[PDB]
Amino acid sequence: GYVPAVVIGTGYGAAVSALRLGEAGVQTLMLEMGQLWNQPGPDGNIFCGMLNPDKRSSWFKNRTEAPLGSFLWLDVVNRNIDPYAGVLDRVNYDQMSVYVGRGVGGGSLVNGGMAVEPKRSYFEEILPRVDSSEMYDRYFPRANSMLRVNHIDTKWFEDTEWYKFARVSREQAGKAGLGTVFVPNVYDFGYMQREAAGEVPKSALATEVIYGNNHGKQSLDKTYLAAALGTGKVTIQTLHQVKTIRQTKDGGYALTVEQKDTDGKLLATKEISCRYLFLGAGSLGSTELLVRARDTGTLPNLNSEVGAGWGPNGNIMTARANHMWNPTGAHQSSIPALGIDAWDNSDSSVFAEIAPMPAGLETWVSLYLAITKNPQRGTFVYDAATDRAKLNWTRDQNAPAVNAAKALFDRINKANGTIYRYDLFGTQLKAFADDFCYHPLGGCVLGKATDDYGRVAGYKNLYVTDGSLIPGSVGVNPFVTITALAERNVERIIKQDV
Ligand SMILES: Cc1cc2c(cc1C)N(S(=O)(=O)O)[C@@H]1C(=O)NC(=O)N=C1N2C[C@H](O)[C@H](O)[C@H](O)COP(=O)(O)OP(=O)(O)OC[C@H]1O[C@@H](n2cnc3c(N)ncnc32)[C@H](O)[C@@H]1O
Repeated sequence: GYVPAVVIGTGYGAAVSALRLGEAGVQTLMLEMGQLWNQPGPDGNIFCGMLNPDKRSSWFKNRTEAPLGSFLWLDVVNRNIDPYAGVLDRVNYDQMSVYVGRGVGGGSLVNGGMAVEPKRSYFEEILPRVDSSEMYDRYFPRANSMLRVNHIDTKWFEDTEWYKFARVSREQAGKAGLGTVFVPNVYDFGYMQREAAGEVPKSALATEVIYGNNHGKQSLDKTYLAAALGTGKVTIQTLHQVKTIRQTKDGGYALTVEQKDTDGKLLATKEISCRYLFLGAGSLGSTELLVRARDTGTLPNLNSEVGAGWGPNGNIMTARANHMWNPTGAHQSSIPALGIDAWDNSDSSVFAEIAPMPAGLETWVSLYLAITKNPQRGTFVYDAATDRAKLNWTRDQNAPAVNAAKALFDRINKANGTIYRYDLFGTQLKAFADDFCYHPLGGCVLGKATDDYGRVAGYKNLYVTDGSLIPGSVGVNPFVTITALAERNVERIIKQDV
């Protein structure tokens, strides 16, 4: 039936939009293809950890996988599983694999919690049509507050065994003349201190993050979505996937929506219509809906920029072998706390986080997630045969990202007399993982496929709210930018359109 506003998805763009719609008195239905994660599983916990993966770890896969970088230690805990509506989806394209969350809260369920504002000078470079003053003076602070961003206690950080891995990379980087920065987070650092003291159930300190955190992490279900539900004007239907979007004759929108069970069985297909339609299905999901609608003729006035301008936020993973006198520890918090900021807006830029590893014994490995400035972009192209948007990205398109990461870490190796690991990402000698993405950005770029507030070009009352708006790169972990941009956009849309 009819609802005034529909929001597709329940990640960052969706959650901001639904809160503000509800507060404005607009009855809003959110449609989420994954589960509401609130039922204890066979171990009494909602989520599996990285040492005990099961069907809850994976969106419709028949075997668990090791976290990237840890196959050598964690393949031993992999098991065959039933295909199930689990929390983490590795989406495989021809030469790129994109990780995304599936559930009420989207990627906030599975992410590292790192809550970082981009450098203003870079924001100005990537989005020159947007007023940076309101973003930095109003919308970024609003987002940080609503998200419950907090900061690690520096004395605790210095002293705790759980961050030895971070201190080791800080020392090594320092010998190359590179400093580090603390990374704010939505994981409660006070709670984390009490975990280490044995006072509360462990999560970050029990090898949990990418399949969810049973404690500590303030995912969107606790923050924006709880507040949205609190307005009395927002409902969320789960295991409901939107498949098609059309314009009705009077200028509203109608959706076909499949309801499934957790085994993936089709229970029903529903029609849902609305006056205002907000896409928050992610870089992958929003872009797929729109390229499908254009190229199957249901939204024929979508422009040629729909699908274009995708990038992986320059994501590259690499690792260094430490000297035997610099062990990283058997006990590593699953939430990063430190990064190396070598980002100057040039093509050599790197913002690297010092990533923990879950093995739980000493390996001497330092792991890094590098964020780089690589101008290469991919395009999502609709395949009518399989009814899927295919990403056309090739691995050689990540060569500039690898080059920038390698230049930075070569400096660190030279200053320390260390070498890379070459064996963490498969049997072939490979020091730089260059075909994964945690931070997909673009496909429906702000000001290209949409106006400067995410209004889809060619259509009225049709909006995109999420990572698909961002032009391929933000130079830092992206969710704070997605949240702040969504605050700006929905506020303007409500004022002028609703
Ligand atoms: C997978 C992953 C991601 C991250 C990280 C680790 C890992 C392991 N870590 S780090 O450590 O790597 O850095 C990050 C971190 O600490 N900090 C950060 O800023 N971002 C991190 N990301 C990235 C962010 O999580 C990401 O940028 C945001 O979540 C993107 O937000 P948004 O663009 O709003 O989308 P979403 O993916 O959260 O949510 C989309 C939702 O829509 C659902 N959905 C999709 N299509 C739908 C459809 N057709 N019908 C109905 N529902 C439909 C999805 O199921 C989902 O819930």
